[PDB]
Amino acid sequence: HKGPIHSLTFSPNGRFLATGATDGRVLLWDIGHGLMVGELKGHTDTVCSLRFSRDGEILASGSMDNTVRLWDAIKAFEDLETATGHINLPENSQELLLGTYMTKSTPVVHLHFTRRNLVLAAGAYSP
Amino acid sequence: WRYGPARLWYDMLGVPEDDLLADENFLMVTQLHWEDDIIWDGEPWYSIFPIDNEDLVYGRWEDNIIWDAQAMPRLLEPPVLTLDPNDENLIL
Amino acid sequence: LSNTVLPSESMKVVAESMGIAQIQEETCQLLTDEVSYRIKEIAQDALKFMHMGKRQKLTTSDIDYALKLKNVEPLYGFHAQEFIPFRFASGGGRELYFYEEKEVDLSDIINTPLPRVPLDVCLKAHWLSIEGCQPAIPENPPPHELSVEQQLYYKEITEACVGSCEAKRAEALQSIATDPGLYQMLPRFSTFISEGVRVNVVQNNLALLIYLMRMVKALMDNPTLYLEKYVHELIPAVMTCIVSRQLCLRPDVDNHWALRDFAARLVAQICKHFSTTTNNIQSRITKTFTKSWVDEKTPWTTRYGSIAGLAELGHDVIKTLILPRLQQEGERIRSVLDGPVLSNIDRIGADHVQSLLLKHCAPVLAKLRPPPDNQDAYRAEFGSLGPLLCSQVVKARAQAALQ
Amino acid sequence: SIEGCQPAIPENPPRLKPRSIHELSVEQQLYYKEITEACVGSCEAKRAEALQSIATDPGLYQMLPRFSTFISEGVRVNV
Amino acid sequence: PHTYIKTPTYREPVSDYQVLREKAASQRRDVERALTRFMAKTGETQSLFKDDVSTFPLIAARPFTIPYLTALLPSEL
Repeated sequence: HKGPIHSLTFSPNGRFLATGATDGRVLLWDIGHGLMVGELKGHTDTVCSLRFSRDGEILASGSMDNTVRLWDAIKAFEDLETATGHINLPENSQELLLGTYMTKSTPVVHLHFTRRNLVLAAGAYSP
Repeated sequence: WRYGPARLWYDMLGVPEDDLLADENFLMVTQLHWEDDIIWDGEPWYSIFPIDNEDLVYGRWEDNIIWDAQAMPRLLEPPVLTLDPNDENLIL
Repeated sequence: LSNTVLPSESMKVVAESMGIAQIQEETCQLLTDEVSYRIKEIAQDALKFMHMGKRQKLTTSDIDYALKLKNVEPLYGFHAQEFIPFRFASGGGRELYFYEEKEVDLSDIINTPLPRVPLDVCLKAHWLSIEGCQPAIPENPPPHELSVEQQLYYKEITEACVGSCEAKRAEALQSIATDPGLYQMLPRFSTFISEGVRVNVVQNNLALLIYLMRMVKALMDNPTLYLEKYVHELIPAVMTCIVSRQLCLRPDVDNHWALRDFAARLVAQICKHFSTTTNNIQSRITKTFTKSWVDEKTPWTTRYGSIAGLAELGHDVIKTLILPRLQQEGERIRSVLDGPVLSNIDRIGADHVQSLLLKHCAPVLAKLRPPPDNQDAYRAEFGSLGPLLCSQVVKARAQAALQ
Repeated sequence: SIEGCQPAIPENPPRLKPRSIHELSVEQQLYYKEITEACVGSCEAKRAEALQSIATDPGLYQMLPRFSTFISEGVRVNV
Repeated sequence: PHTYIKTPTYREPVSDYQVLREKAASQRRDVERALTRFMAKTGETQSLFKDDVSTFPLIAARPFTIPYLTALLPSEL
């Protein structure tokens, strides 16, 4: 990262881990081999909320940019099973991003998936 | 000027602003047939103004034209209109 | 870029509030790299209450939570609604800034109008996205100068020649050609045309260039307006339509060839009506065409444009410009009759150049040769120009019979 | 030299903006008017000098378009 | 004088209020006539006389959905 990490989440199968910092960036890591397997660079302000899905389908990320973006937790994680230390990451944040979902002047402090994959949030509406 | 003349092109652009080579061959006498020129009583008004337009006389218009589209000395530019008064008999 | 600290001359001023008369410059440097070090440690720890308590504003209760964290005594009186005022004092050599605090009678704070009572925190639920895009509920985000008469006339006439339909275009060109008072709108039309022909380099639109050349041809037919003062703008636009190389978006199927001979006829008219010996329009147009034609490395499209303009100028021009370089036809037929490279575009342009050359050089051969012309084609280059000349003599005989 | 300038006698070798100034001078324009009004031959001595003046003025270039146009236009409306 | 004389004079401007009023009036009348004939020819047209499009063409009356907005509102302000 290039800023203080303010959000963390685990993928529900246990293989992965996603962080977020004040630079407005979500970095996906692999726990089994400590390599950054992705980089999600859509946001603008501090990503203060991160949550995967309930089965691991999508990744949701709310920030102080007043957005709730839904990424793809399948297209970025197709290394499931190197001896080099690198994975040769391209830039692919148009085939990973799915929605933008601006909110009315309110940051997204919390993100939550129910037992049915239904996103909840938490506002603190500040005009 | 974005709202000035040629605005439609600016709107489409989306710009954010606002020995045969010798002159003797090209001499008028060589290219002009005198008998055709004579009226011979058969049925003027050129350069009536004492000063001919300076822009045509001293302007390097040939340089503005680009022979090759692929290679251009100057890349596409806003080219904002000068809006400088010209001609005579203008109301203002 | 560098480590920024408070100025060393700000510590001499502070040391005289204390009573210290003379403080040396190595002591002042020792003071200001410590106090600017402790400012950066409370600037960055106030930012940890601005981020963890999600605020993005850095209120003054963030610094007071960080001074409480560094054990240092709090700063009293910075939660009231104030701002940043400063008052300059000029003086007789001592320049400074101060506060200029004000007073208020005590009974005018006991009898102030009270603000309204605050509300308690409550919750509100609303849909942000319903299986797709956001709903349109109000909790979401919402999603010298031309007179007006001639400004409207300029707008309608220019937007009629952009290509929505052909009939409005024909009526707009018949307006431009046949109205009496279109002066005071001639510089706008010249600017529009020249910039629109320039905008062909970003988008190689053949159709809009044909429309702009028909706009110039309509501007020339107006008897009332005199284009002498604005011809220096319209000459290089028509020249750009003649001698540029990519006039097409799909080079193979677009007939850039017609915008070539149409603009060549246009420039022959523009140097018939306006060439004066003070102007030197025609000599300067022939010189550009000539040094574009005689010079090698030029593409077949721009050579086609050069030959087309030179051959529309007249008969004596093709006598003294085209006819010396008739041997160049052999260099052309090098790449036409002969060559495995067949599926390139250098064949359609070459035999277009050939057809234009022999069509225009057939009456020139009919003017300066014998009437028989038995093996003039064999004497000619490739023996084809001579066949065209025989056809031209036959056509002239037919015209004489018609007369 | 006349106060620094060499004369051209035959004993010598060689949005509001201001209006344009004619390259031809008002002495030159008055000279053109006098020479053309003398060359229409009201008086013969006037013609003959004006003809000699045309025949040996060194600075008669840069006035020559207006003389050629006056000749050409004249013959066509004079036939 | 021709030997060494140069008169850098300006150009006599037009201060005739009569001909300036005439020029501005006739140019305004001609541009509004050209505009109205162009707009009557490229749209629906009416006519005071039977089959009269060349001489006196009228732009046809179109109804507005909200007519007070085009009536009462000022356009130059």
